[PDB]
Amino acid sequence: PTINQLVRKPRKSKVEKSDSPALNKGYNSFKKTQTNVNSPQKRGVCTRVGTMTPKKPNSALRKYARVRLSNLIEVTAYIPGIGHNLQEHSVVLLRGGRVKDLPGVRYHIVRGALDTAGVNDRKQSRSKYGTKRPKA
Amino acid sequence: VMTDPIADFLTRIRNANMVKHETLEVPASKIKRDIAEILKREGFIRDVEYIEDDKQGVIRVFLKYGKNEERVITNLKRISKPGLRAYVKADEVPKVLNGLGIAIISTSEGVITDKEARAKNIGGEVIAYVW
RNA sequence: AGUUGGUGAGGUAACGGCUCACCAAGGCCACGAUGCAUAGCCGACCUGAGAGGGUGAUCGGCCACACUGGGACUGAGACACGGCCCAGACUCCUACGGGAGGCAGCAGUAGGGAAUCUUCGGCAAUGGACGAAAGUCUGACCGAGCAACGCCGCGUGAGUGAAGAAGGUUUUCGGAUCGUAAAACUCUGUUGUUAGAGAAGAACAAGGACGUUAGUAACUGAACGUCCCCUGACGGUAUCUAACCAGAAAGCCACGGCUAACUACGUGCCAGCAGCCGCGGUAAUACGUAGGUGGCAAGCGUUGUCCGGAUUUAUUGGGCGUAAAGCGAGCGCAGGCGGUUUCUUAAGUCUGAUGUGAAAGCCCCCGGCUCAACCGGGGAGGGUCAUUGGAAACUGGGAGACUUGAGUGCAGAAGAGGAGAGUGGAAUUCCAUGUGUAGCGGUGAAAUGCGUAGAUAUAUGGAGGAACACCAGUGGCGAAGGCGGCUCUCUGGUCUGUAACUGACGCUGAGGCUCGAAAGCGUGGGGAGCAAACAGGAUUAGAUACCCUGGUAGUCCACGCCGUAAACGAUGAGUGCUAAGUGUUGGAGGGUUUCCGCCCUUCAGUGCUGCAGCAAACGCAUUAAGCACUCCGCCUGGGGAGU
RNA sequence: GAGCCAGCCGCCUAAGGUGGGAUAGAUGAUUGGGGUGAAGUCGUAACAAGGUAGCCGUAUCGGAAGGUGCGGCUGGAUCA
Repeated sequence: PTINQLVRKPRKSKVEKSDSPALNKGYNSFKKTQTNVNSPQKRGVCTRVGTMTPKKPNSALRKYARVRLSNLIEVTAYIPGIGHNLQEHSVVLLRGGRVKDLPGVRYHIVRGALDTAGVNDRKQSRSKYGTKRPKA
Repeated sequence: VMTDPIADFLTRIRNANMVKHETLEVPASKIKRDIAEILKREGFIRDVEYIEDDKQGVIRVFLKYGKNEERVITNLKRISKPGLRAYVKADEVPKVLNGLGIAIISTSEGVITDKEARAKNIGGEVIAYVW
């Protein structure tokens, strides 16, 4: 546009979004207040754990667990690794990361880091999945 | 309404050069003559001659060509167009194509090229490039 | 509504609506008042080619608060961080009448949270408070302690060592690789352990003697000079020397493409993986283990956040024919931008001197710790700053002069440009009458229907409303929507000629105002054809549709209303420049001339072909979508939704 | 005696009570539309002239997709 127009026009931008809102709590104590808390994780209680089915063209039975974050917002997360110990009423941590072959979940918990037990067999990439090195 | 005549002069030269004919007529005035002069010393314009009747006009300009039929002046461009005038201080003097070109500035002591500015530590308003 | 100004008084370190009495109605707002919402500000740090963007934790400067809200006293200095008085919530003690209290000081505790330490030593130095001085106080501070949290330096050994020991893994069973890797021998001690040696941080007040110089009647002293004398939390810490040992000291991610690094065995659209492409249903370099390989290494990965790559907000640095995007079109206040020339001024512009831009940072030079972080000295950088001196081209301000832009005069030309008032013929239909006999009309085929209360046909006349056959043409006019029978009254705009006249009076134009196809609404008329809705007849599996026979609002007129189209050339407006050829509407000139029938020059519209140039191609090209300036409008993945 | 003080009175105002309004957020029988879902029942508007050329505005109709009427466009094949 003519320079005189931008003089009399702001010429704004298109501020971006976030990929994990529940990690920036909409505060709740004592008086239910606003957000500055962009943590790298939070925690919650497993309100129920089950399996669900993905979308085409994949095929599996993904294992998930619905949780309730401390900041009073509901979230349905995912659990990695082969097998687990999660059941109803269990505290666990939440690590931010999306999973695409399944819709509705954009967080998944971290293995071994809390009440949840680490995977019990892996021998190659035990950093993730929280498995302590085998010392025979 | 003709609201910027120096731009018109440059555009006329660029047109008449791109099609490759040889002469050119423009209504004359103060500064157009001066930039014509400047463009003549540098080995860009073959020759000019001033003719006037009762009004503006008319600077006739005979273009210049290479012996092997190739154009010497290769482009043209105005800088401090109206609506947004452009000035430059002595430690900012532009320098087109690492010397192979020139630019033309309106110092408080006249209209000169750019090297002539840096050899004097002056600023002013820049008219146009050429190379 | 003390708001704004004034007169007067009172008051304050101090001017003043700071406060009072009187008087007058002012003040600020589109250059964003008022309101709502978020944040303490700066030196700086992070990123970036750079313009910029994002953060204001350690260190320095300022402002503001002390359980929440009020008030003042003492004082030079407070409306006072461990001060006082009142009200309020909370904790504690009573003999019930009444009292006490505030870690957002240094440590520690509970709570919250993904997450952040010792209830340590000491005034030896530096700094403060009081004191004549010794001195006392100093959780300021100096040190010690914890945490791979960050950055920097150094080890977990080195030389010789093969036809490849054992073993793994694999194999066409021949071997290949782990691999000089191991072994074996020759060495070293940064490290570790031990035993000795072992500082810099300390300069001093005080006290002794000894002078000099001012002042006295004089010396006690003062203000400095010379010497003895006096003190370490760290701590036997840093550090040196001698001895001994290859001995106590390597994990982490990854290997399909982006991307560096491949093969077995296992499972078989299950388990599972992934940042994105995507892998997994019987021979998987993508899933799991194994063995190899590659990248880093006392670290390595995952998450979260900011900048980059993003030219994806385009000032540097983007676009609007069909991809998202020119408002439907005009009139125009405010604003943005402006023809040519003389003199002038010096706001904008360039340039010179001075002040100033704290210290620590980034950078440059130099220097000190065995080097490096780190520390030290010295220099630049940053203003759009303030004062003061110059130059006069550009833009702006003042006094001028011009005529090409604009406009007016004079002379001519064309037109379905608009409003009002009347008027013409052809056609369809209803009506009146004469003739006239059984059908008409409709379809792909049929039916519904009108007819023997005489139909269709045919002839004469009457009535009524509506649209204007031929001329009609890629013709005309209008800003766009649009305007075609004829005549009259009122009325706008455009074009060519001349060159009388004013002297830049121009262009564009957010908010505002005007116009605005068809459908639609209101009030009153009018109603021939045609026709949504509706009815009947047909086709069809079904047909509330296409086909047929009827038919209501509407279509027309007057005055109001609404304000929308694929309102299109999907192409904003002004202005100037860049090859040609070909028709056509309206002109003005020049030759031939009966030119009023040719030929030549030129102005204005209006079509087709085509060169440079442009375009992602399709194509556009003096009627640019080429080259350029000014002013406006609009756009930034597809859905959600013009909700 | 002057002067001063305790006590009493007066203006100013924090917390408190009452009243009519302003404004932001949870929450509620029932309800309106949207997106997604593996295989549902119904029909076949658009893409070729998609078997009645499509599209846009507008009024009416109808289980729905859509039909119909007026005005407009070519980004309509075919065609003299």
